Amino acid sequence: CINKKKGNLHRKLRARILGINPQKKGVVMKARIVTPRKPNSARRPVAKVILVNKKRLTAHIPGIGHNIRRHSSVLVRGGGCRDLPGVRYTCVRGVYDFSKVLNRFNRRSRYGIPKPDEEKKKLRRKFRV
Amino acid sequence: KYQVHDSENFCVTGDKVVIKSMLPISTMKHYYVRNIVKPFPRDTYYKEGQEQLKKEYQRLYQEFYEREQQRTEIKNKKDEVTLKSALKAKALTRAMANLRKVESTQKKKDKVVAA
Amino acid sequence: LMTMSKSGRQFARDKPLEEFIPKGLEKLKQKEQVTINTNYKAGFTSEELEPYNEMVKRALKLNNASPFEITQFKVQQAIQKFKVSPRDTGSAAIQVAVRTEKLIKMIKHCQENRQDKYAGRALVRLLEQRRKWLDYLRFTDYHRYKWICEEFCIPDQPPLNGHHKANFRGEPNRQVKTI
RNA sequence: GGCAAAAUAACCCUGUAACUUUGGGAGAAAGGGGGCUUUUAAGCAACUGAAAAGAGAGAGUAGCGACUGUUUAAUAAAAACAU
RNA sequence: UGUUUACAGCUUAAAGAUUAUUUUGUACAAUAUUAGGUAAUUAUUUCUAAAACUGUUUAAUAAUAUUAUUUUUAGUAAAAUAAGCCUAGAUGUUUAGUUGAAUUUAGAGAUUGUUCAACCACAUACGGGUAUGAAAACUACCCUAUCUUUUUGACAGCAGUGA
RNA sequence: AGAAUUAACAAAUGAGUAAAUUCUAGGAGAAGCUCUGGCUAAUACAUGUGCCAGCAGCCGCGGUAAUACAUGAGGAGCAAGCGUUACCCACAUUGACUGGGUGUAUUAAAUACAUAGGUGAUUACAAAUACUACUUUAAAAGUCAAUUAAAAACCUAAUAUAGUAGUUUUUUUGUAAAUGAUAAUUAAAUAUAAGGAUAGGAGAUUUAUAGAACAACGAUUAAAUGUAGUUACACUAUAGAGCUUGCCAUAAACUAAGGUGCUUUCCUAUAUUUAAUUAUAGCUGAUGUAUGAAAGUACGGGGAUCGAUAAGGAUUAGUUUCCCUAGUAGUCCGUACUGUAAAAGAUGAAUACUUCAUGAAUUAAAUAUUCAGGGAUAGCUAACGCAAAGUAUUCUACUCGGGGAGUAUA
RNA sequence: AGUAUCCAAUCUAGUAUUGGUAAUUUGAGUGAAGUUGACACAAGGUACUGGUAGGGGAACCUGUUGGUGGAAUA
Ligand SMILES: [Mg+2]
Ligand SMILES: [Mg+2]
Ligand SMILES: [Mg+2]
Ligand SMILES: [Mg+2]
Ligand SMILES: [Mg+2]
Ligand SMILES: [Mg+2]
Ligand SMILES: [Mg+2]
Ligand SMILES: [Mg+2]
Ligand SMILES: [Mg+2]
Ligand SMILES: [Mg+2]
Ligand SMILES: [Mg+2]
Ligand SMILES: [Mg+2]
Ligand SMILES: [Mg+2]
Ligand SMILES: [Mg+2]
Ligand SMILES: [Mg+2]
Ligand SMILES: [Mg+2]
Ligand SMILES: [Mg+2]
Ligand SMILES: [Mg+2]
Ligand SMILES: [Mg+2]
Ligand SMILES: [Mg+2]
Ligand SMILES: [Mg+2]
Ligand SMILES: [Mg+2]
Ligand SMILES: [Mg+2]
Ligand SMILES: [Mg+2]
Ligand SMILES: [Mg+2]
Ligand SMILES: [Mg+2]
Ligand SMILES: [Mg+2]
Ligand SMILES: [Mg+2]
Ligand SMILES: [Mg+2]
Ligand SMILES: [Mg+2]
Ligand SMILES: [Mg+2]
Ligand SMILES: [Mg+2]
Ligand SMILES: [Mg+2]
Ligand SMILES: [Mg+2]
Ligand SMILES: [Mg+2]
Ligand SMILES: [Mg+2]
Ligand SMILES: [Mg+2]
Ligand SMILES: [Mg+2]
Ligand SMILES: [Mg+2]
Ligand SMILES: [Mg+2]
Ligand SMILES: [Mg+2]
Ligand SMILES: [Mg+2]
Ligand SMILES: [Mg+2]
Ligand SMILES: [Mg+2]
Ligand SMILES: [Mg+2]
Ligand SMILES: [Mg+2]
Ligand SMILES: [Mg+2]
Ligand SMILES: [Mg+2]
Ligand SMILES: [Mg+2]
Ligand SMILES: [Mg+2]
Ligand SMILES: [Mg+2]
Ligand SMILES: [Mg+2]
Ligand SMILES: [Mg+2]
Ligand SMILES: [Mg+2]
Ligand SMILES: [Mg+2]
Ligand SMILES: [Mg+2]
Repeated sequence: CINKKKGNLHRKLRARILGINPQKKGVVMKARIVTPRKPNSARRPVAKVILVNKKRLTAHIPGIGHNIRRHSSVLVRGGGCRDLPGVRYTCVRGVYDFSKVLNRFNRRSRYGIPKPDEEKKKLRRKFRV
Repeated sequence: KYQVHDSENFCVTGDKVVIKSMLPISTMKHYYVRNIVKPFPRDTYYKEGQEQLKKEYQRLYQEFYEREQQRTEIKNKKDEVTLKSALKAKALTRAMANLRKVESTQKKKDKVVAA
Repeated sequence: LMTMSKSGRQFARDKPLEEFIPKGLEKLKQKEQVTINTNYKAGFTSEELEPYNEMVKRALKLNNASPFEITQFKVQQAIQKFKVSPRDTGSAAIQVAVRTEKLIKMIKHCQENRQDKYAGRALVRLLEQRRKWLDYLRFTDYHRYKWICEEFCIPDQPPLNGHHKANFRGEPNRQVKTI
């Protein structure tokens, strides 16, 4: 292995473009749709990226509705979608130019939803417990 | 492998020997011999059984030093040595030929003076 | 095989060792013809043959013999010289002498029949095996090593290992590993 | 159209690429030197030094023809002719 | 030409502690899609230079008549002789600060070499060089070079700012 | 939660601070996050959606009947954290000292000699070492099983190295007025489809000459193309050429492999047995040396047979091709290169020991055993299968999923 | 003081070696319900295939040696 220069060189990395880092930021050029393989059938959204390191890329959009367009700053997760080819990475929500998924109040951590003002009843003890 | 200082030039190959550390008197010599533990036999009994060119030699030296020094200077010791060792055999078989003429010239007089 | 190679490794440019002194082969060939012209077969002597007729002698004479028989005389001719005890046949001094008489034949066989590839591999073994007994005999009876190499026109080149691993190798010294 | 002119210019030494039919290319290119002294000087040299004269400019890359050669005396010496 | 057992401070020599420098062995990553490398190079001897000089006797040394001899460092901007040295992954290329040790682990081991500590290295530059001192260049000093603001300066010192 | 006091790091001087003490109120006044198909603890509950929208760590859900999507309820677990990503370790015998595998599971490279190196026979004797107990060095910090059941701490053990005592229950190194496995040599005997060379024989095929005045022969599932019509084919006789080496022939034949077979002689080589001799010189083995089917390449020669390419004939077919006629290169020898394969026993080399049957062979009152696969079994193995692929010991090498790929590049 | 030697930075040129970039060209993997034909696994309808040589709409065909990772014939 050549992209990898630490640890077990014999191990093929699980995110090659993203590399050693845990995340990396980029900018969209264009959005797309990609079909899955034959056992399934759907239209899963995809979002190109150029990274700061000048590397082309594709990425996944988990949220139902999305704010994505051209010239949007995005942050990558590295995980991926399974059925799709070339989509072994995935974007992160609640960051520079995405939006919290909407009309949603479950699994509020993956999608970036903050906690609503109803469920919370008390403040943190640094001010007015 | 190491290189060792023997003062008397006393040891040969099979002689098994203790060696000890000394400060370096030269490069690659920081050991000397202390003692032979087991000897190995010698080649002394067999070793005991075992001139005009000096005017040939001393010329051939002076030939090349006059030529070489003008043509190519000291610059490299490799040139200083690879020449000489390779030039003498080129010189000696020519300098032997200078003396072989002597046996020829002296007799061609006697052959002409006698008859 | 063994080459001039002072390091642990064995290169292409390194040259093989010398089997004979300069003009060692021809001197030995001359010795044979002297034997071939004035000798009889191995087992027989001239004293036993003097009553018998010439027709019996010329048959036993070694001119008419085969090279496989020409050696048998030369071998026993050597055994009487280079033995340690009576009826000695296998000691080191003799074993080297046997290969020297073969090399005289293999070369003649290989210079002539060049395509006998199996023979070309056989030289490399004789030399190597000669090169071993030639060393083991230095180590044990050095004053017999020289009394052989003169007769058979052999050079006195010691081994580069220095007889290190056969002789008195022991207690090999202590050091420590770290990091 | 750098045509013409200018410049290079012989000898000795160091050194010398791609390509190659392994002969060559190649004099490749590039650079240096030539006196007097007394001592071999970690000495001198007061425009110009084989003192005047004389003798190659070099490299990179396409097209045609293999090469030496031959030819239209008196406008064409070449990719033509021959081999 | 007051006293140096009145106090402080300084000089000189010796004994010893400690420190600086110099020396060796082994350990010490991949790679042959790198195998020949080295040329004052390898060994001895000599010469030169610095180390306080001369003598007396003794010891010891080789011959033996008893005279002569007795040491260490550096230099190829000293020379000669003989030809060797490394190649038992020399050289060359790439990567990298080494270690105690940290994470993990039943144990061996594997991956990393952050915090602190030891040693080495750097202090704008793989740069050149000097004085003092027991020991230096780290905010020393001189020169060149790069960049920058004042002919200063280089925050890999703390805090802090930008990117 | 709130408030207050003191000790100690300075019995002169504190920046700042008790994992210390007392007092009052009041009586948990600090909770989120993930999940709900299986691995995985938790619902066959409800609605809509309909291979769409979407989940997804891995398997995989969704096609009108969705405990897997979205809505809602209920329910489970971890907890000042919960969850996701990236890298590392363990679980893994997933990199093999402890501790693997290599006949068939993309793993022994074609093969042998051999260097460095590793490794290794008997007895007797010395010496040293291991093992046991004590002791030396290996900075502190950090780790560490600290112990009289004790937190804010100072395990002295392990490992390595030098050294002492005990020499008894291990091993190493080496020497002997030494013994003497193995490997080798000599003499004798025996065997070899092992290799090269010299000489000579044999076989069919083919050409030519001669003879004889026949008209068709040869190919094919069949047919045509094609050969001849004055004998060509065919038969007989004589000679010559290139190639090849019948029955013997078989598992129990040989050799490192490739591979090899008519007879005679010389040289070379291997193996079996006894006696004598030398007395571990042996076994293994990167670098390296040497060999290496066939096709193919250059030069030269030779040139009968078979026979790529291309041509023709046909057929069936619509093409190309499998069949047929004729036949170039080549096929054979010499000099040299080339250096690959399913290079095979798909099984690295060597030693010791080991089953029953069937069977091959010496031939033994000098000397007693060797061999085979065409059977099965112990034992081993995933199974098929092997008398080694079994039990035991010594050395070397390869192996970190697949595609990309035995390819690119240099 | 200073002459003369030794030496560094910067600059010039070409060569050697290694990387970056490009008109243009080419290869591979992957996805999908495509067209043409039928190579392969059975004797795959002419047994497959390795090494090699030549030929060639494609998958492929033929010679020469080898192997079974092929059946079948008593
Ligand atoms: Mg001009
Ligand atoms: Mg002019
Ligand atoms: Mg020239
Ligand atoms: Mg030339
Ligand atoms: Mg010139
Ligand atoms: Mg030119
Ligand atoms: Mg010039
Ligand atoms: Mg002039
Ligand atoms: Mg000229
Ligand atoms: Mg001219
Ligand atoms: Mg052109
Ligand atoms: Mg043209
Ligand atoms: Mg011309
Ligand atoms: Mg011309
Ligand atoms: Mg004319
Ligand atoms: Mg004219
Ligand atoms: Mg003209
Ligand atoms: Mg013409
Ligand atoms: Mg451990
Ligand atoms: Mg560090
Ligand atoms: Mg830090
Ligand atoms: Mg610090
Ligand atoms: Mg800085
Ligand atoms: Mg300091
Ligand atoms: Mg700072
Ligand atoms: Mg106090
Ligand atoms: Mg209370
Ligand atoms: Mg369950
Ligand atoms: Mg429903
Ligand atoms: Mg492991
Ligand atoms: Mg094999
Ligand atoms: Mg092998
Ligand atoms: Mg050995
Ligand atoms: Mg410690
Ligand atoms: Mg006829
Ligand atoms: Mg063979
Ligand atoms: Mg051939
Ligand atoms: Mg020919
Ligand atoms: Mg087989
Ligand atoms: Mg075979
Ligand atoms: Mg194999
Ligand atoms: Mg087993
Ligand atoms: Mg197995
Ligand atoms: Mg069986
Ligand atoms: Mg058997
Ligand atoms: Mg096996
Ligand atoms: Mg792969
Ligand atoms: Mg493959
Ligand atoms: Mg190939
Ligand atoms: Mg290749
Ligand atoms: Mg290129
Ligand atoms: Mg391009
Ligand atoms: Mg088919
Ligand atoms: Mg077929
Ligand atoms: Mg085709
Ligand atoms: Mg099959």
